[PDB]
Amino acid sequence: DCTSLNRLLVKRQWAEAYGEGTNRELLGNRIWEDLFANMPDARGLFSRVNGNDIDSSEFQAHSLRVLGGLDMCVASLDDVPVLNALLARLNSQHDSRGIPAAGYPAFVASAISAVRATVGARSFDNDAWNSCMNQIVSGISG
Amino acid sequence: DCTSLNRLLVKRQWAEAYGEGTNRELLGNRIWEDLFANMPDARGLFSRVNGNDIDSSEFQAHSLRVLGGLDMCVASLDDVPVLNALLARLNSQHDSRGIPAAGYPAFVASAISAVRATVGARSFDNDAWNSCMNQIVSGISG
Amino acid sequence: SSCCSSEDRANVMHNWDAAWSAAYSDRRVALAQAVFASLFSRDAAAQGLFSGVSADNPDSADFRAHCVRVVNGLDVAINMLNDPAVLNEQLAHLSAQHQARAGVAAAHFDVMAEAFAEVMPQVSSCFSSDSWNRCFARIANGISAGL
Amino acid sequence: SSCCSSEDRANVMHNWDAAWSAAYSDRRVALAQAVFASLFSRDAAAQGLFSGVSADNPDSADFRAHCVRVVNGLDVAINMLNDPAVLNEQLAHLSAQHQARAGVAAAHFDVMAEAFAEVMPQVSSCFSSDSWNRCFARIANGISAGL
Amino acid sequence: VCNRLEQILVKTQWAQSYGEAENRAAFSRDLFSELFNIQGSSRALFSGVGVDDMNSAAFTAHCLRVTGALNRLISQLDQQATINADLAHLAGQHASRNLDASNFAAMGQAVMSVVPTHLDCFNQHAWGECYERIASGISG
Amino acid sequence: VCNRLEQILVKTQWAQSYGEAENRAAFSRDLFSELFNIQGSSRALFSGVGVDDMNSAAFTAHCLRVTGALNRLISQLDQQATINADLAHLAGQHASRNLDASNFAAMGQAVMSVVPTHLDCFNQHAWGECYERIASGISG
Amino acid sequence: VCNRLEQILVKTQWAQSYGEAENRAAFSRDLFSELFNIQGSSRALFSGVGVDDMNSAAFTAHCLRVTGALNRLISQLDQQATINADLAHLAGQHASRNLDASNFAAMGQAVMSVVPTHLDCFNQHAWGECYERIASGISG
Amino acid sequence: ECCSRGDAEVVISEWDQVFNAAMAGSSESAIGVAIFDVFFTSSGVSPSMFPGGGDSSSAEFLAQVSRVISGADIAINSLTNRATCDSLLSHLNAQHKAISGVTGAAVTHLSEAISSVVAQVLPSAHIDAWGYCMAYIAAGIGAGL
Amino acid sequence: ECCSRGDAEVVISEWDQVFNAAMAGSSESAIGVAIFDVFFTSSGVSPSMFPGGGDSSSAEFLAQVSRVISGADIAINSLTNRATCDSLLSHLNAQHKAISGVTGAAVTHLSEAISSVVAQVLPSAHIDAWGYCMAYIAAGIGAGL
Amino acid sequence: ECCSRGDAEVVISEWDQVFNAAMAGSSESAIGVAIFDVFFTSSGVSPSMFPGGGDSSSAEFLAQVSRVISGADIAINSLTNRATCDSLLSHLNAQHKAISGVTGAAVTHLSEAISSVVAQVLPSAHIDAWGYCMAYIAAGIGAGL
Ligand code: HEM
Ligand code: HEM
Ligand code: HEM
Ligand code: HEM
Ligand code: HEM
Ligand code: HEM
Ligand code: HEM
Ligand code: HEM
Ligand code: HEM
Ligand code: HEM
Ligand SMILES: [Ca+2]
Ligand SMILES: [Ca+2]
Ligand SMILES: [Ca+2]
Repeated sequence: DCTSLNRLLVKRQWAEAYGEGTNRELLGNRIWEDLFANMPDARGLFSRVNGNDIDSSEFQAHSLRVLGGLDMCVASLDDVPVLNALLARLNSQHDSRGIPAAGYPAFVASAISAVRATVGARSFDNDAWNSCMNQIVSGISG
Repeated sequence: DCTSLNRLLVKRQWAEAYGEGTNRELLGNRIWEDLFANMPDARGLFSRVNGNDIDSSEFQAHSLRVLGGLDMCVASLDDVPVLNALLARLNSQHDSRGIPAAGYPAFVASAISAVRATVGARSFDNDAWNSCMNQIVSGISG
Repeated sequence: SSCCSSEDRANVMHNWDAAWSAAYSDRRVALAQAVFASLFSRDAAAQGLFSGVSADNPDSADFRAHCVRVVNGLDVAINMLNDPAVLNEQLAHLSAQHQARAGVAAAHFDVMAEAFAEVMPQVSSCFSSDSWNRCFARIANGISAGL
Repeated sequence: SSCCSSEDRANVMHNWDAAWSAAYSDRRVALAQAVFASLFSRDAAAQGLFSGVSADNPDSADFRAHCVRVVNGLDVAINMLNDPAVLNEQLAHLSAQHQARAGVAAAHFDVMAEAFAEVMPQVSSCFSSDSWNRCFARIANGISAGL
Repeated sequence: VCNRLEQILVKTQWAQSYGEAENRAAFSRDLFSELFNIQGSSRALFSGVGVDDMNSAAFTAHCLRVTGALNRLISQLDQQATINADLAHLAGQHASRNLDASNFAAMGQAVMSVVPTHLDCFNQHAWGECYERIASGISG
Repeated sequence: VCNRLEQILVKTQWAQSYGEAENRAAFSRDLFSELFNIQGSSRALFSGVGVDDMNSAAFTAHCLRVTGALNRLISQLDQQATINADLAHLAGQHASRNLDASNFAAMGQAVMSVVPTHLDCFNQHAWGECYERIASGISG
Repeated sequence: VCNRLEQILVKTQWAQSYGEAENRAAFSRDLFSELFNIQGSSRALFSGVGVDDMNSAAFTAHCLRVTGALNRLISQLDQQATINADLAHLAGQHASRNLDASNFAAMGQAVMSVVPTHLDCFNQHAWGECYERIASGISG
Repeated sequence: ECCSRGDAEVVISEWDQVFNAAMAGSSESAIGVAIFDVFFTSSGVSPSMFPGGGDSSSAEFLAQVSRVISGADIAINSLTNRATCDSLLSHLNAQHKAISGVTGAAVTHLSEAISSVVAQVLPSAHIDAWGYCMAYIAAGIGAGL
Repeated sequence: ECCSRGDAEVVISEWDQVFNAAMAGSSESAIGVAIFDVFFTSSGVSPSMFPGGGDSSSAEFLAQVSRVISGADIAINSLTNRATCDSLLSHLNAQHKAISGVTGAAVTHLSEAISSVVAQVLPSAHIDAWGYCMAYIAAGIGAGL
Repeated sequence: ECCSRGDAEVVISEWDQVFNAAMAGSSESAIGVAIFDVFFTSSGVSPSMFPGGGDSSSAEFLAQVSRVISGADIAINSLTNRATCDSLLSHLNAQHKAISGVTGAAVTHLSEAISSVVAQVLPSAHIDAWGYCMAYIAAGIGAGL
């Protein structure tokens, strides 16, 4: 359950990890290296944004789009009506792309792993992060 | 294609990553940990230079030999006649060792990954590095 | 032609990050709502372009999420001003998303620019209007290019 | 017996790295070519040992690549002077590769030493001849050991 | 009064001044120092909280309660029904003290004399509007 | 308005803020920056002095003339007949520009947004009184 | 003249002196300063590039073109056919100016007075050889 | 000592970590409601005695929650000066003495609810320092109750 | 160059030394009257053309004196940025072109009156830097006059 | 402003990154030929008008390429002092006015060819700063053409 207190911790640690400017690209890099290492068949879904070269401008812009999508949701975790409307649009933006359902739990793991590495394991709460990330991908996957 | 401009970038970033003295050993370490993690059956090819202990003097000297071989080639990328002659000797030095052809694309990936980690992902160009590394292993493998 | 300079970008990113609520959407909704109110006041027809997100009810979840998306779009672009190679890809993306929207024209981005130029001085401490106008142009011209 | 000392190694590595072209082979070919010319001038017979790499045509690709290999061999060894456990393995390797070469004898490394001692003062700024002679011995003795 | 955008500037600049202060006790004391300097008649209203020694624990405590009150109000400026309830509570804690409008205008000037000296950016008008919002809720 | 004691605080704090500023050009520009941020309609009044680029020499010059005007007035605040003459001169340089009272209130808020951010001590009321003294002399 | 090894020292020491200079404009100006100090008759040859004020943009520009010329030549010292072509181009840009050998010897002394003062290591002879290579290409 | 200077500085530091520049001024309400939820369970006290009856949808209670967090913020931020802190505690003690049914144990239960919620939102929290410094606060607020 | 950056910095420094924290805001009037006295002598210009007729007892002239010192303060304090300074000089040039009987020589005479009075009140003044930087100011104000 | 001091410093920094201690003095030729290749495509200008006819095997063109890169190096390294830079641009402008068939558009095409090749060899390059500072250079070299 992504509880009131879960949301607070996910909000605070997301804000610290996301950060400013090019440092957002650092976060994004951890995610996709981990994701494509674990699920290298997912890389082909990103052919239009040059998923074979994650350091390219095309993929870096996509990477930063995802992080912003994620930032919208974290920022809206306390406002479920706005949250649902954001996930609905995110859901349109992912449907009929042949995205395997296993890509989502795997993305969640890569994202949580990147955040943990940015803010520090000792400060970290896997339960709160898993509960709130699942509420987000449950709205997107489908 | 390892173009004129590709060669320039590979030259410049190789020079920055290779460096001096024991710091070359750092680069070499990234490569073989990654290579032997992905292809742990390749480790047996290095029995004579103690591939089971990559931190030993025997393997460290071999590691530094490879990096120098690589440095010769990067330095000669603009001089194809000299490049071919270097790859020919490198080719003699690898034949009839039972080296699987998959060891080469895997080595290229480990090497490019180590270089990227030394010079920084944001400065990096995977296309240029893959094109020029392939011209090098195409001369060795066989 | 006046350019959004290196120093122009630092001012904008400073004004933006300092008025930014990193963890909560209330503030960025409030910023977008005053922006759209301004935009619709200058161009009463523009509002019809946003029927798909319930523009006639600015306090609805449906429109407040469109608010979050626009502000997010701007925040991402603003934060890419130090990596303009990346910024170009992102504006070409925003461009296509706005080409798919019947009625949206480059003229609307000028009204949008006036709406931000009116609202930012009211949320941003020590707001540099010149740096903003030039880097907002840099961003908005990239989105409105082709339409 | 005079030793290639910690301070001797720093001087050599400084002179070497400062005359080194990190990205291009032209310079290290030029260094090796003047070295071999010197070597062959002191020992006209030595040249016959390099028939396998077209020594009679010093401007050929075939010989210019042998030049890159020798210089590379030296650069690797010089750079290992701060990890002499590693250096020992590498010289024992160079040793065996030169044992497989009919005609090569330890006396040739003395002529080679004279050839570098003549050429380095012409490529290297502030060249420390004493530090070089002692650490070149340290390296060359390890290659010529056993032959 | 104190619209949704004016709240942003006030919340931010309250944070960069009060929320970044090295010594919240000194900051709170400076505020009542000014108020007294601005309106010497105001000082005797605080005979219950040891105003005679402004460095007393009793008076530092009062100063902290008030800047704490200021802080909890500025943070709920966007939550109209919460702050109205909280303002009405504060009004009831001041009603018996026979305060007048000059007292609240003096407090506001104290507020806006102290706050900008701990900032690089200050929006006078935004602050006047939102101080009026609070004072009007407290004065009744 | 602006009595003899209020003049002391204003003169001092003008000196410690404006008179100690590292970059008088930036300080003067910040003041008109605020004014525009406070009242966007004010900006077009300055089309004659290159307002379109606030970092132009033409516009920096204007900003310096005004803060220079502010400085020469604050220094003669105690010399009632001198400043009245000087204020009447400034009034004649503004009369043709069809300014209204909102323009002068905006300038005052700009003045009192910028000045305290360069101080440790600020007396709001003293400044309001003495800005009114100047604006009233200039507006007519 | 200027063999393959001498080129290495010159290229390196050009880089550590000219290529590491904080102020390439000053460096280039110092060079013509020396030349004039070494041969006062040389100065009037530069009446076309504002030599009268050595800190003029016009004269700093000339100085930058020349040290830029020096830089592009030293970098192509190993590419014999390229530099010969480039030297012949430079010779044609100097032929009309009726220069003599004392002018080129003075420039060389200027070159070798300025360059070592920005180094820890200097090879005089290597530099004399390779300056002669350039001057001989330019003088004809 | 019990809640030493080093204890206090950690509690203030971590309280401020919870209420950093991102979370300050937007998260107090969700924190305080969570604290009360924890408190109603452990104390068995009736929400009906509170303004708005404990109704986290009631503006009267949200403001009541706002005061409680603030008073905690104030007391905590004064932990480094114990003379000032004792006075703030005594004021709070007097305010609750005027209230029917506030017991010393319920006060302890509320102070501990603050620590436990802080630990839930800040897993690195030094729960011993919090235990020591909240018990000092709870003894001051609930003295003679 | 004529009134270099180092020249300007000295003039600004010494102008500020004259108008230090003690003297700023009380001595401008006595300075400016002294400057005009020096100026009327060297220029032969009529005090009657000035507001209050040059009467240092006249409030109209004291304010006129106040403007002149201020405009000098402004021009001087902008000596380090010559683009900004040229604009200020051009504004002053336009204002005096609107005035019957202002000559280039009288302008030079007034700029030099400022240097000489500064030297009288600040004996260490670098009269060469002042000479250079006041002539640059006088050429801007009196251009085409 | 267009190509501000901060813009210029980045362009100089990245130009120097391309021509670092390893690459300076060996890579100018391959860079310049790449720039011309890009330029011949975008401009449609004839290689025949250039020395050696655009033949990257021709020593006459390689030296021509060497001059062009140098002149760019010089102009770029002078971006921080715009008075000096304007003079260098004017000299280059005069040199190309003496040349039949150099147009303002072709000049823009060559300046942009430099940015794009720099970005190809330095992926982190700040292509906006380059765009601004190369257009300032192109306007100076191609003024009145
Ligand atoms: C929290 C989870 C995720 C978020 C917030 C997210 C966010 C986004 C956003 C904002 C876009 C841009 C939409 C547009 O403008 O077209 C996008 C595109 C896309 N995402 Fe996701 N994403 C998530 C998970 C995933 C996963 C798990 C996959 C596949 C493994 C995926 C695959 C894609 C693809 C294929 C696209 C379209 C790429 C293109 O533009 O060509 N996403 N995503
Ligand atoms: C760019 C690619 C490579 C370069 C530059 C390189 C370089 C070298 C060099 C210089 C040596 C020393 C030769 C000698 O003196 O005997 C060597 C030996 C060797 N390399 Fe490679 N190598 C490369 C790729 C690979 C790969 C992909 C493999 C296997 C996965 C491999 C396996 C070996 C083996 C088995 C030896 C002999 C080890 C021994 O001395 O016992 N190499 N290599
Ligand atoms: C800097 C300026 C702007 C930014 C950053 C921006 C950003 C965005 C974003 C992120 C979306 C969602 C795209 C999607 O999900 O397909 C969007 C949608 C849209 N935008 Fe903008 N926008 C800007 C200016 C404008 C202007 C000036 C107009 C018209 C006056 C406009 C009209 C629309 C419309 C009609 C939609 C689709 C509405 C809907 O989803 O139902 N945009 N914009
Ligand atoms: C510090 C001194 C030297 C170093 C670092 C060095 C290095 C090398 C290297 C790396 C090779 C290639 C080995 C292979 O690929 O099998 C080589 C080959 C060879 N070396 Fe040396 N060498 C040195 C001294 C000498 C001397 C003094 C001689 C004889 C005068 C010599 C004779 C040869 C010959 C004949 C070959 C094989 C030629 C060929 O490949 O056809 N070396 N050396
Ligand atoms: C408008 C902003 C104000 C705020 C936020 C504020 C806040 C407070 C607070 C928190 C208390 C302590 C209540 C308690 O917990 O017991 C208090 C008490 C008091 N306030 Fe204010 N106050 C304000 C304005 C004023 C003004 C304008 C005056 C008078 C000039 C004033 C006079 C008093 C007095 C006399 C007390 C009682 C002191 C005692 O206990 O003896 N307050 N105020
Ligand atoms: C109350 C304080 C003010 C002072 C001390 C002041 C001072 C000045 C000064 C020194 C000048 C230059 C006169 C000259 O030498 O030519 C000027 C011009 C001007 N002022 Fe003010 N001013 C004040 C208020 C205002 C206000 C409130 C506004 C409008 C919002 C305003 C609008 C203007 C305009 C439009 C000009 C003419 C610019 C031009 O030349 O085109 N001023 N002021
Ligand atoms: C040997 C090294 C020299 C180099 C690399 C060199 C380089 C240059 C360069 C690049 C130019 C500018 C051409 C252009 O783009 O318009 C130039 C012009 C000139 N050089 Fe040299 N030069 C050298 C020696 C000399 C000497 C020895 C003198 C006289 C003492 C001299 C006198 C001149 C003159 C008079 C001009 C023409 C200035 C004008 O435009 O009025 N140069 N030189
Ligand atoms: C650490 C422990 C506690 C803290 C920090 C705390 C803090 C506060 C504060 C700051 C106020 C507002 C006082 C005012 O301005 O009038 C308050 C009021 C109140 N508290 Fe507490 N409190 C604590 C424990 C308790 C407990 C344990 C109870 C119940 C058993 C309780 C019941 C109340 C009630 C009923 C009010 C008055 C509401 C009203 O009449 O407006 N408190 N408390
Ligand atoms: C360094 C030289 C000078 C400086 C810095 C200077 C400065 C000034 C300034 C700041 C003003 C006020 C402009 C305004 O606000 O309207 C002014 C006005 C005036 N100046 Fe000058 N001035 C200089 C030289 C002269 C000279 C040489 C004369 C006479 C020959 C002169 C005659 C006047 C007169 C008559 C006025 C106008 C008084 C009025 O109509 O209100 N000035 N000057
Ligand atoms: C950014 C733009 C450009 C730069 C930096 C540049 C730079 C240069 C330089 C430094 C020279 C050598 C001048 C000398 O020493 O005589 C030169 C010559 C020349 N340039 Fe350009 N140029 C540019 C654009 C162009 C364009 C667009 C064209 C053709 C349409 C062109 C055609 C030529 C030709 C034909 C010469 C003369 C070759 C000769 O007669 O020796 N340039 N340029
Ligand atoms: Ca301050
Ligand atoms: Ca300050
Ligand atoms: Ca020196």
